[PDB]
Amino acid sequence: MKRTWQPNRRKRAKTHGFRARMRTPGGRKVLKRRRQKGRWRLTPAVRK
Amino acid sequence: AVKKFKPYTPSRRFMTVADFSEITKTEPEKSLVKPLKKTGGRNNQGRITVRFRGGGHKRLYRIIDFKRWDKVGIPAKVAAIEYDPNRSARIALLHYVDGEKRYIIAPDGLQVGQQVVAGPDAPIQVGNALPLRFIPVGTVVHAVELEPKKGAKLARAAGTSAQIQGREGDYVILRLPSGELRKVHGECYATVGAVGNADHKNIVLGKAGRSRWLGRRPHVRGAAMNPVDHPHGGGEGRAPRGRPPASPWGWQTKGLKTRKRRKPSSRFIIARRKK
RNA sequence: CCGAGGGUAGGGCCCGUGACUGGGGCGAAGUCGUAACAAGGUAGCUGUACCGGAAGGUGCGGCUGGAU
RNA sequence: UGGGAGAGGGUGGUGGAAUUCCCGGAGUAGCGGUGAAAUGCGCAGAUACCGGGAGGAACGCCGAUGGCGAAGGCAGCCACCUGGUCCACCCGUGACGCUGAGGCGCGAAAGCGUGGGGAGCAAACCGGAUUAGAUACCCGGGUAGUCCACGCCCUAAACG
RNA sequence: CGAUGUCGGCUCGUCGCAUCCUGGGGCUGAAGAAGGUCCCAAGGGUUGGGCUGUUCGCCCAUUAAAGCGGCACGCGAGCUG
RNA sequence: GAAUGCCGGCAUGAGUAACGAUAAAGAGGGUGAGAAUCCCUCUCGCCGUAAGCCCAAGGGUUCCUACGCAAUGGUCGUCAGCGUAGGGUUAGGCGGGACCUAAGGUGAAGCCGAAAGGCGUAGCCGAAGGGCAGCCGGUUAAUAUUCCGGCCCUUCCCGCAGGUGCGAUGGGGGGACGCUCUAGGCUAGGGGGACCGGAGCCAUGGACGAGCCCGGCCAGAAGCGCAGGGUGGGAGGUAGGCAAAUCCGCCUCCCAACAAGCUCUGCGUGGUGGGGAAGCCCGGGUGACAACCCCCCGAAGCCAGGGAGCCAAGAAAAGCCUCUAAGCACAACCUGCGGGAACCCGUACCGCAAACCGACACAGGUGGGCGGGUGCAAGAGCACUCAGGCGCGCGGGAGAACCCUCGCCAAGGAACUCUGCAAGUUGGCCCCGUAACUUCGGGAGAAGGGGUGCUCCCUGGGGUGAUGAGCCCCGGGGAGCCGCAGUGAACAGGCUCUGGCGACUGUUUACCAAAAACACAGCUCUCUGCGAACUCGUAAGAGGAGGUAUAGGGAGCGACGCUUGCCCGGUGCCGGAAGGUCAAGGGGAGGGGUGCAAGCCCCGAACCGAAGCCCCGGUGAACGGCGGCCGUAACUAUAACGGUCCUAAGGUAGCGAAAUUCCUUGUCGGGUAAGUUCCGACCUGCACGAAAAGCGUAACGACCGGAGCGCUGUCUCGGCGAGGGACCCGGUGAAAUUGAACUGGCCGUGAAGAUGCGGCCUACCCGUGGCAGGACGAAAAGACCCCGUGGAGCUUUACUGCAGCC
RNA sequence: GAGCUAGCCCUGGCCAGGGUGAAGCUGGGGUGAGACCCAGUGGAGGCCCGAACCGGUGGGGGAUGCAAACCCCUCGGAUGA
Ligand SMILES: [Mg+2]
Ligand SMILES: [Mg+2]
Ligand SMILES: [Mg+2]
Ligand SMILES: [Mg+2]
Ligand SMILES: [Mg+2]
Ligand SMILES: [Mg+2]
Ligand SMILES: [Mg+2]
Ligand SMILES: [Mg+2]
Ligand SMILES: [Mg+2]
Ligand SMILES: [Mg+2]
Ligand SMILES: [Mg+2]
Ligand SMILES: [Mg+2]
Ligand SMILES: [Mg+2]
Ligand SMILES: [Mg+2]
Ligand SMILES: [Mg+2]
Ligand SMILES: [Mg+2]
Ligand SMILES: [Mg+2]
Ligand SMILES: [Mg+2]
Ligand SMILES: [Mg+2]
Ligand SMILES: [Mg+2]
Ligand SMILES: [Mg+2]
Ligand SMILES: [Mg+2]
Ligand SMILES: [Mg+2]
Ligand SMILES: [Mg+2]
Ligand SMILES: [Mg+2]
Ligand SMILES: [Mg+2]
Ligand SMILES: [Mg+2]
Ligand SMILES: [Mg+2]
Ligand SMILES: [Mg+2]
Ligand SMILES: [Mg+2]
Ligand SMILES: [Mg+2]
Ligand SMILES: [Mg+2]
Ligand SMILES: [Mg+2]
Ligand SMILES: [Mg+2]
Ligand SMILES: [Mg+2]
Ligand SMILES: [Mg+2]
Ligand SMILES: [Mg+2]
Ligand SMILES: [Mg+2]
Ligand SMILES: [Mg+2]
Ligand SMILES: [Mg+2]
Ligand SMILES: [Mg+2]
Ligand SMILES: [Mg+2]
Ligand SMILES: [Mg+2]
Ligand SMILES: [Mg+2]
Ligand SMILES: [Mg+2]
Ligand SMILES: [Mg+2]
Ligand SMILES: [Mg+2]
Ligand SMILES: [Mg+2]
Ligand SMILES: [Mg+2]
Ligand SMILES: [Mg+2]
Ligand SMILES: [Mg+2]
Ligand SMILES: [Mg+2]
Ligand SMILES: [Mg+2]
Ligand SMILES: [Mg+2]
Ligand SMILES: [Mg+2]
Ligand SMILES: [Mg+2]
Ligand SMILES: [Mg+2]
Ligand SMILES: [Mg+2]
Ligand SMILES: [Mg+2]
Ligand SMILES: [Mg+2]
Ligand SMILES: [Mg+2]
Ligand SMILES: [Mg+2]
Ligand SMILES: [Mg+2]
Ligand SMILES: [Mg+2]
Ligand SMILES: [Mg+2]
Ligand SMILES: [Mg+2]
Ligand SMILES: [Mg+2]
Ligand SMILES: [Mg+2]
Ligand SMILES: [Mg+2]
Ligand SMILES: [Mg+2]
Ligand SMILES: [Mg+2]
Ligand SMILES: [Mg+2]
Ligand SMILES: [Mg+2]
Ligand SMILES: [Mg+2]
Ligand SMILES: [Mg+2]
Ligand SMILES: [Mg+2]
Ligand SMILES: [Mg+2]
Ligand SMILES: [Mg+2]
Ligand SMILES: [Mg+2]
Ligand SMILES: [Mg+2]
Ligand SMILES: [Mg+2]
Ligand SMILES: [Mg+2]
Ligand SMILES: [Mg+2]
Ligand SMILES: [Mg+2]
Ligand SMILES: [Mg+2]
Ligand SMILES: [Mg+2]
Ligand SMILES: [Mg+2]
Ligand SMILES: [Mg+2]
Ligand SMILES: [Mg+2]
Ligand SMILES: [Mg+2]
Ligand SMILES: [Mg+2]
Ligand SMILES: [Mg+2]
Ligand SMILES: [Mg+2]
Ligand SMILES: [Mg+2]
Ligand SMILES: [Mg+2]
Ligand SMILES: [Mg+2]
Ligand SMILES: [Mg+2]
Ligand SMILES: [Mg+2]
Ligand SMILES: [Mg+2]
Ligand SMILES: [Mg+2]
Ligand SMILES: [Mg+2]
Ligand SMILES: [Mg+2]
Ligand SMILES: [Mg+2]
Ligand SMILES: [Mg+2]
Ligand SMILES: [Mg+2]
Ligand SMILES: [Mg+2]
Ligand SMILES: [Mg+2]
Ligand SMILES: [Mg+2]
Ligand SMILES: [Mg+2]
Ligand SMILES: [Mg+2]
Ligand SMILES: [Mg+2]
Ligand SMILES: [Mg+2]
Ligand SMILES: [Mg+2]
Ligand SMILES: [Mg+2]
Ligand SMILES: [Mg+2]
Ligand SMILES: [Mg+2]
Ligand SMILES: [Mg+2]
Ligand SMILES: [Mg+2]
Ligand SMILES: [Mg+2]
Ligand SMILES: [Mg+2]
Ligand SMILES: [Mg+2]
Ligand SMILES: [Mg+2]
Ligand SMILES: [Mg+2]
Ligand SMILES: [Mg+2]
Ligand SMILES: [Mg+2]
Ligand SMILES: [Mg+2]
Ligand SMILES: [Mg+2]
Ligand SMILES: [Mg+2]
Ligand SMILES: [Mg+2]
Ligand SMILES: [Mg+2]
Ligand SMILES: [Mg+2]
Ligand SMILES: [Mg+2]
Ligand SMILES: [Mg+2]
Ligand SMILES: [Mg+2]
Ligand SMILES: [Mg+2]
Ligand SMILES: [Mg+2]
Ligand SMILES: [Mg+2]
Ligand SMILES: [Mg+2]
Ligand SMILES: [Mg+2]
Ligand SMILES: [Mg+2]
Ligand SMILES: [Mg+2]
Ligand SMILES: [Mg+2]
Ligand SMILES: [Mg+2]
Ligand SMILES: [Mg+2]
Ligand SMILES: [Mg+2]
Ligand SMILES: [Mg+2]
Ligand SMILES: [Mg+2]
Ligand SMILES: [Mg+2]
Ligand SMILES: [Mg+2]
Ligand SMILES: [Mg+2]
Ligand SMILES: [Mg+2]
Ligand SMILES: [Mg+2]
Ligand SMILES: [Mg+2]
Ligand SMILES: [Mg+2]
Ligand SMILES: [Mg+2]
Ligand SMILES: [Mg+2]
Ligand SMILES: [Mg+2]
Ligand SMILES: [Mg+2]
Ligand SMILES: [Mg+2]
Ligand SMILES: [Mg+2]
Ligand SMILES: [Mg+2]
Ligand SMILES: [Mg+2]
Ligand SMILES: [Mg+2]
Ligand SMILES: [Mg+2]
Ligand SMILES: [Mg+2]
Ligand SMILES: [Mg+2]
Ligand SMILES: [Mg+2]
Ligand SMILES: [Mg+2]
Ligand SMILES: [Mg+2]
Ligand SMILES: [Mg+2]
Ligand SMILES: [Mg+2]
Ligand SMILES: [Mg+2]
Ligand SMILES: [Mg+2]
Ligand SMILES: [Mg+2]
Ligand SMILES: [Mg+2]
Ligand SMILES: [Mg+2]
Ligand SMILES: [Mg+2]
Ligand SMILES: [Mg+2]
Ligand SMILES: [Mg+2]
Ligand SMILES: [Mg+2]
Ligand SMILES: [Mg+2]
Ligand SMILES: [Mg+2]
Ligand SMILES: [Mg+2]
Ligand SMILES: [Mg+2]
Ligand SMILES: [Mg+2]
Ligand SMILES: [Mg+2]
Ligand SMILES: [Mg+2]
Ligand SMILES: [Mg+2]
Ligand SMILES: [Mg+2]
Ligand SMILES: [Mg+2]
Ligand SMILES: [Mg+2]
Ligand SMILES: [Mg+2]
Ligand SMILES: [Mg+2]
Ligand SMILES: [Mg+2]
Ligand SMILES: [Mg+2]
Ligand SMILES: [Mg+2]
Ligand SMILES: [Mg+2]
Ligand SMILES: [Mg+2]
Ligand SMILES: [Mg+2]
Ligand SMILES: [Mg+2]
Ligand SMILES: [Mg+2]
Ligand SMILES: [Mg+2]
Ligand SMILES: [Mg+2]
Ligand SMILES: [Mg+2]
Ligand SMILES: [Mg+2]
Ligand SMILES: [Mg+2]
Ligand SMILES: [Mg+2]
Ligand SMILES: [Mg+2]
Ligand SMILES: [Mg+2]
Ligand SMILES: [Mg+2]
Ligand SMILES: [Mg+2]
Ligand SMILES: [Mg+2]
Ligand SMILES: [Mg+2]
Ligand SMILES: [Mg+2]
Ligand SMILES: [Mg+2]
Ligand SMILES: [Mg+2]
Ligand SMILES: [Mg+2]
Ligand SMILES: [Mg+2]
Ligand SMILES: [Mg+2]
Ligand SMILES: [Mg+2]
Ligand SMILES: [Mg+2]
Ligand SMILES: [Mg+2]
Ligand SMILES: [Mg+2]
Ligand SMILES: [Mg+2]
Ligand SMILES: [Mg+2]
Ligand SMILES: [Mg+2]
Ligand SMILES: [Mg+2]
Ligand SMILES: [Mg+2]
Ligand SMILES: [Mg+2]
Ligand SMILES: [Mg+2]
Ligand SMILES: [Mg+2]
Ligand SMILES: [Mg+2]
Ligand SMILES: [Mg+2]
Ligand SMILES: [Mg+2]
Ligand SMILES: [Mg+2]
Ligand SMILES: [Mg+2]
Ligand SMILES: [Mg+2]
Ligand SMILES: [Mg+2]
Ligand SMILES: [Mg+2]
Ligand SMILES: [Mg+2]
Ligand SMILES: [Mg+2]
Ligand SMILES: [Mg+2]
Ligand SMILES: [Mg+2]
Ligand SMILES: [Mg+2]
Ligand SMILES: [Mg+2]
Ligand SMILES: [Mg+2]
Ligand SMILES: [Mg+2]
Ligand SMILES: [Mg+2]
Ligand SMILES: [Mg+2]
Ligand SMILES: [Mg+2]
Ligand SMILES: [Mg+2]
Ligand SMILES: [Mg+2]
Ligand SMILES: [Mg+2]
Ligand SMILES: [Mg+2]
Ligand SMILES: [Mg+2]
Ligand SMILES: [Mg+2]
Ligand SMILES: [Mg+2]
Ligand SMILES: [Mg+2]
Ligand SMILES: [Mg+2]
Ligand SMILES: [Mg+2]
Ligand SMILES: [Mg+2]
Ligand SMILES: [Mg+2]
Ligand SMILES: [Mg+2]
Ligand SMILES: [Mg+2]
Ligand SMILES: [Mg+2]
């Protein structure tokens, strides 16, 4: 049956991407947090 | 007159359509249409603010001339009578001898190929527009402005009119379609005659399908909902109202007057509506 | 081949019969009131409509086959 | 052919008296209603009076025992459209006539459907009285309806 | 109550005997035939349908008879629902 | 040593279940240490509106080749989407960008918010919409509209020639549009040929033949031809298209108009370039100088922006054309031609799937295009079959019980059961025929019945041609033939009578309820005069609505028919400038503290002072409500009638043991051999009742009752048969659960149901197939119930606040 | 977090084949003119039958599943809300 993950590169980049996070206070905190934690990827990898 | 159907489907048994008889032109003037931005009831926050809207037929908005004092003295010929999906009345295309082209809402009795005009000097004839202080008492009028030069606001729907009742100072007394007696500034414009397509009210939509074509989504009763939703929600089995009939927001909905009492226009409203 | 008729299926007409129900006739030795005949105590009658335990009343229009 | 009388019919206009409501003035202790009363209305300012405004229905005198129409039925005044009918001339046609089963049309009121209008009136209804009682007659209220349009109903003491 | 699946039905039985029938008896208001009532007796037998979820019960047609009870109101790691 | 503790390790169940569609396999020949499993050949089966092909997502090297087999692969493996290595993706024309806009997003100006931030006409961004120039063939192990070949084309730059008032982000035209039906002519695609080309075949009784088998085309500038799309021309006037205008619009005059012309696309043709079968010889060679022609069928595609009808009335912006303005008019633009210039990213491969979403090589899910042939009335249905692709990554035997899916059945035929649940029956097409009732449409495929193949003969009309032949389409009438049977296989309603509820088509609890629930046209109440009411937001700002009372919000009711009675005392809502109560504030009689004082400071009465409440009235399709007792008539019975208590008023019409009736299986009637259900009646209605509508109603319903006919393995009452499992051998090998176990019956006892205690009885040790009575068997720290001064949703005339409003 | 699901907005796309035969239109009958009747034409509809596509009615299977909602048969809608 049709499941929940329906990958879509535009939707992905436009919702979780770097420029999407950077435009809002909540989004920058995500990046400040994930940089402070030392994550290798601040944002989901999208093929583009 | 309105058109009935033979009962060859259960819905055709009651469905009735406007006869579309006064229509002489099946396409709008390309220069006078612009895209109607469909809302679905949603406001600029994306929130529904008027329930059960959307999904009706696509429409182009025909620009209507609700000023007319724009072009005082410049007569025009009634070139055509058209269908407008954005309102109940029909619309008439006017060709101004100026060369300009404008839409007015079609009065009752407007005939293609007639002259109309606007101003202090216009004759008192169907389709002409004048300030109120120069329309004779008793003549029925439509497309009445409310304040000088702010646009026609009253008596715009199919079959409706307002009646001049008398002059008092800078003001005139009108009987609005609702039976309200209201003063209106005499320099407000107006158009002699009644709005046409009076048989609009006798249409029988006939089936749930028709309402949907109009952008009207199905209305659902509070009595059909649950307590989180509505005051009338819940109850085991069917339930009477069990409280004074209320809206989904709690306010009472049988009799509760809602106009603001301290509104400055109270000074100008003489007698509240009838009926 | 036709064919009495038998069989299947569906219809039309009529007669008898039916729990129950509707009024009608007659009977009178009852209960209720008194609607009509006198101006019958609200003149009568009338078609229709609404109503009332009942006769009946009232509204709308009509007729005189209504006393003074 | 030339004339006549008429509320005959249809449509659209408009005129005044009166009723009711609303606005302003003025004024105060009751009004209204009945056989007599009461309900009702009234000091939260009624009724009576003056001015202004809105709205609907019906047209006083003329009006008569009159006039018109096949009947039902038709009544302010104006115009348009239109019917029947009478007279005088004795011009035209030449028995073309009379009746009329069926059919078709018209058909008061009440009632119906869709819409509109709604002043007065008033089935139903509510109250007051009357009464032995009074689901009545009388009184105070009151919704359909009564009015307009279109479509039905097809009845009558539709009677001379 | 860190769960002992709850009505009825179906299937499969098994047991008690206060015995419905069949076997054996005593008494009878037992002439006979038919019954009545109590005693012995549990080996076997104890039907098919209409109604209702029904148990039970009534009803139809029979029958030698159409018995009553226990087995977690026998049986849902056997079925039904 | 226990915490259903935490982490790790290893047991048990167990060589057990299972190895993932029942589309299916057999043999030979190779390779190799090893072969049911890799490769090759022959035979067999399965898909073929796919299980074939192409494209977009998504995936990201899975592609190709060599070499490997530890692990991955449900077995095996020499194979592979696996390991190592090397190779592979080529564009001015394909898609996206250097073009345009849509919702939306962002946002100069501007507005708003404690901060963060929210808005916001212009503009910008934003596509699978608009726009714009490439087709056929060949080639590689692997790319191709990209390389190559052939033939076309686009833009930009520069130059030449001719031409013109040139010139734009500005004005205008155009771009530019729906649904349904549809004409003409083409093409894609397909069928046939006795005609063209072809390697060969003659079997096994016949056939050297109008024999079989195979194939008989593709792209193509200009020109031409055929079919269509689009557009009137001139003059004059001009105050409108926020400047200008010769353009557009408006008026008028002239001619032309269903023509033609001008312009535009489709199709055909076309110099030229290609392709090219069966068969057989090791993807290649040959066939072959292959032929490449005719007839019929024929689009949903094309001409296209065609046509007609209809109401629900159907994007934008740019490219383009025209107009002018500054400007500039040795420039600039247009037209032709020539040379030059032409960037960035994608391109492999899987793509209904073993490469995407589902933890898996997972019977599930995934948008667009092509999707051949024959027969069955048609078709994308069904059967078989082409091209192409597969036989589903465990096998070999056996021939039990039992399970699944499937086939048949004597006599009976619903006796089954909660229920005909299930399964039968019926079944397409053509013809005959068809009831109550009805809103006149329906009900209707009602019901019911007849025909159905093949052969010969006569024959009617149509399509294409030509009017004919040929082909193809739709018929008609005779005479015959075979079988158990002619929609001979596959796909394809059982029917009727009657009652309840809902008018109807629709909608719903994704994953236990599809309904009588929701919705629905329609009915009524009610709010709102426009900066509307109402809704979201602190606000700005939005929606409502670019709407205006025939409109919009809220509420109930629910097509339609006939209807919708009484009660306004309580609550709600509406109306009411009187009166009563009433907060801050105003007012300050009077009283107090302090100072020697003037003064400072504090309390404080009458009186004035809103909404609200109280008071008066209205209001039911507003919340809601709609009685009890006694008596009375030629027999009894009952009470039309009188009386009386109470109420705000005492339930009208219509219906009633009902989706409502406790007593109840009420009573009576019908159906039945028999009817707690069903239908029809009655009415002392425990406890109907009129828009939480009342009573009906044709049609409709995978709704829920009741009955009958047809037909049946539902049953009496079972039997046999088939395949897939179960069973046995080879390969791989789980699970929950498990204090440990050396784990029998009875009658007792025991915390009251004991393998484990007492007494007695029975019992050699250990397995395999089976059955489920026990281990109060497993699973889940019971959902019921209660308890906890535990939680959370909901309600209100509980309390107390808040927003909102006055 | 609306890449599942619900609703709306913008822009595209899809629905084989068959049956029923409304208005209108023409002709004819009819009338003083009409209403209206018959025939042909026509092609309407939350119309009918049925694939795709969308559903999920009843039964059966599955139940440490092929599958944390599947499979088989049957069944609803399929120009429309
Ligand atoms: Mg998706
Ligand atoms: Mg992904
Ligand atoms: Mg994407
Ligand atoms: Mg996206
Ligand atoms: Mg982003
Ligand atoms: Mg990480
Ligand atoms: Mg790193
Ligand atoms: Mg991040
Ligand atoms: Mg009209
Ligand atoms: Mg109709
Ligand atoms: Mg019609
Ligand atoms: Mg009609
Ligand atoms: Mg109907
Ligand atoms: Mg019409
Ligand atoms: Mg019209
Ligand atoms: Mg435009
Ligand atoms: Mg607009
Ligand atoms: Mg908007
Ligand atoms: Mg926005
Ligand atoms: Mg936002
Ligand atoms: Mg929303
Ligand atoms: Mg709303
Ligand atoms: Mg809405
Ligand atoms: Mg719309
Ligand atoms: Mg209109
Ligand atoms: Mg209309
Ligand atoms: Mg309506
Ligand atoms: Mg509505
Ligand atoms: Mg609703
Ligand atoms: Mg609910
Ligand atoms: Mg909520
Ligand atoms: Mg709440
Ligand atoms: Mg609430
Ligand atoms: Mg409630
Ligand atoms: Mg309740
Ligand atoms: Mg409820
Ligand atoms: Mg209830
Ligand atoms: Mg409920
Ligand atoms: Mg409810
Ligand atoms: Mg309900
Ligand atoms: Mg309630
Ligand atoms: Mg209620
Ligand atoms: Mg209540
Ligand atoms: Mg104002
Ligand atoms: Mg015989
Ligand atoms: Mg008398
Ligand atoms: Mg009398
Ligand atoms: Mg009398
Ligand atoms: Mg009485
Ligand atoms: Mg009366
Ligand atoms: Mg008379
Ligand atoms: Mg008189
Ligand atoms: Mg003479
Ligand atoms: Mg007659
Ligand atoms: Mg009459
Ligand atoms: Mg009348
Ligand atoms: Mg009436
Ligand atoms: Mg009135
Ligand atoms: Mg009395
Ligand atoms: Mg009434
Ligand atoms: Mg009425
Ligand atoms: Mg008379
Ligand atoms: Mg327990
Ligand atoms: Mg446990
Ligand atoms: Mg347990
Ligand atoms: Mg004897
Ligand atoms: Mg004895
Ligand atoms: Mg015995
Ligand atoms: Mg025994
Ligand atoms: Mg029983
Ligand atoms: Mg029991
Ligand atoms: Mg019982
Ligand atoms: Mg009994
Ligand atoms: Mg016997
Ligand atoms: Mg015996
Ligand atoms: Mg027992
Ligand atoms: Mg017990
Ligand atoms: Mg018990
Ligand atoms: Mg038990
Ligand atoms: Mg049991
Ligand atoms: Mg069970
Ligand atoms: Mg049980
Ligand atoms: Mg068991
Ligand atoms: Mg059961
Ligand atoms: Mg149950
Ligand atoms: Mg311990
Ligand atoms: Mg454990
Ligand atoms: Mg554990
Ligand atoms: Mg542990
Ligand atoms: Mg652990
Ligand atoms: Mg061990
Ligand atoms: Mg075992
Ligand atoms: Mg498995
Ligand atoms: Mg398996
Ligand atoms: Mg199978
Ligand atoms: Mg096999
Ligand atoms: Mg092998
Ligand atoms: Mg091997
Ligand atoms: Mg091989
Ligand atoms: Mg095929
Ligand atoms: Mg991946
Ligand atoms: Mg490749
Ligand atoms: Mg590779
Ligand atoms: Mg390996
Ligand atoms: Mg290996
Ligand atoms: Mg290795
Ligand atoms: Mg492995
Ligand atoms: Mg696997
Ligand atoms: Mg090797
Ligand atoms: Mg592999
Ligand atoms: Mg290489
Ligand atoms: Mg190229
Ligand atoms: Mg560039
Ligand atoms: Mg742009
Ligand atoms: Mg694009
Ligand atoms: Mg390559
Ligand atoms: Mg080209
Ligand atoms: Mg030029
Ligand atoms: Mg120029
Ligand atoms: Mg330009
Ligand atoms: Mg447009
Ligand atoms: Mg478009
Ligand atoms: Mg459509
Ligand atoms: Mg063909
Ligand atoms: Mg041609
Ligand atoms: Mg000009
Ligand atoms: Mg070749
Ligand atoms: Mg050669
Ligand atoms: Mg040759
Ligand atoms: Mg098509
Ligand atoms: Mg067109
Ligand atoms: Mg319309
Ligand atoms: Mg259009
Ligand atoms: Mg736009
Ligand atoms: Mg200049
Ligand atoms: Mg560049
Ligand atoms: Mg690149
Ligand atoms: Mg490529
Ligand atoms: Mg693959
Ligand atoms: Mg699939
Ligand atoms: Mg696909
Ligand atoms: Mg994979
Ligand atoms: Mg999964
Ligand atoms: Mg998982
Ligand atoms: Mg596999
Ligand atoms: Mg799969
Ligand atoms: Mg093909
Ligand atoms: Mg067939
Ligand atoms: Mg067929
Ligand atoms: Mg099919
Ligand atoms: Mg084939
Ligand atoms: Mg296989
Ligand atoms: Mg397999
Ligand atoms: Mg075996
Ligand atoms: Mg049998
Ligand atoms: Mg039978
Ligand atoms: Mg039988
Ligand atoms: Mg049954
Ligand atoms: Mg069958
Ligand atoms: Mg069949
Ligand atoms: Mg019948
Ligand atoms: Mg038939
Ligand atoms: Mg029927
Ligand atoms: Mg044959
Ligand atoms: Mg056969
Ligand atoms: Mg088959
Ligand atoms: Mg069928
Ligand atoms: Mg029936
Ligand atoms: Mg009902
Ligand atoms: Mg329902
Ligand atoms: Mg329904
Ligand atoms: Mg109904
Ligand atoms: Mg419905
Ligand atoms: Mg439907
Ligand atoms: Mg629902
Ligand atoms: Mg659920
Ligand atoms: Mg569910
Ligand atoms: Mg769930
Ligand atoms: Mg759920
Ligand atoms: Mg459900
Ligand atoms: Mg359903
Ligand atoms: Mg509903
Ligand atoms: Mg209604
Ligand atoms: Mg708010
Ligand atoms: Mg705003
Ligand atoms: Mg707005
Ligand atoms: Mg707006
Ligand atoms: Mg509006
Ligand atoms: Mg309904
Ligand atoms: Mg509803
Ligand atoms: Mg009826
Ligand atoms: Mg009463
Ligand atoms: Mg009340
Ligand atoms: Mg009240
Ligand atoms: Mg209350
Ligand atoms: Mg006061
Ligand atoms: Mg003082
Ligand atoms: Mg009412
Ligand atoms: Mg009450
Ligand atoms: Mg109520
Ligand atoms: Mg009652
Ligand atoms: Mg009863
Ligand atoms: Mg009932
Ligand atoms: Mg009840
Ligand atoms: Mg009870
Ligand atoms: Mg009962
Ligand atoms: Mg009971
Ligand atoms: Mg009984
Ligand atoms: Mg009987
Ligand atoms: Mg029953
Ligand atoms: Mg009784
Ligand atoms: Mg009820
Ligand atoms: Mg309700
Ligand atoms: Mg109810
Ligand atoms: Mg119908
Ligand atoms: Mg239904
Ligand atoms: Mg249903
Ligand atoms: Mg069987
Ligand atoms: Mg067999
Ligand atoms: Mg077998
Ligand atoms: Mg087998
Ligand atoms: Mg077998
Ligand atoms: Mg031991
Ligand atoms: Mg124990
Ligand atoms: Mg024991
Ligand atoms: Mg023991
Ligand atoms: Mg022990
Ligand atoms: Mg001991
Ligand atoms: Mg012991
Ligand atoms: Mg023993
Ligand atoms: Mg066991
Ligand atoms: Mg077992
Ligand atoms: Mg056990
Ligand atoms: Mg044990
Ligand atoms: Mg147990
Ligand atoms: Mg057990
Ligand atoms: Mg469990
Ligand atoms: Mg716990
Ligand atoms: Mg517990
Ligand atoms: Mg518990
Ligand atoms: Mg629990
Ligand atoms: Mg408890
Ligand atoms: Mg407490
Ligand atoms: Mg405590
Ligand atoms: Mg709480
Ligand atoms: Mg408010
Ligand atoms: Mg679109
Ligand atoms: Mg379709
Ligand atoms: Mg036809
Ligand atoms: Mg037409
Ligand atoms: Mg349909
Ligand atoms: Mg259909
Ligand atoms: Mg589904
Ligand atoms: Mg299902
Ligand atoms: Mg079934
Ligand atoms: Mg089964
Ligand atoms: Mg099952
Ligand atoms: Mg499950
Ligand atoms: Mg399935
Ligand atoms: Mg299936
Ligand atoms: Mg089906
Ligand atoms: Mg269908
Ligand atoms: Mg269809
Ligand atoms: Mg259809
Ligand atoms: Mg539909």
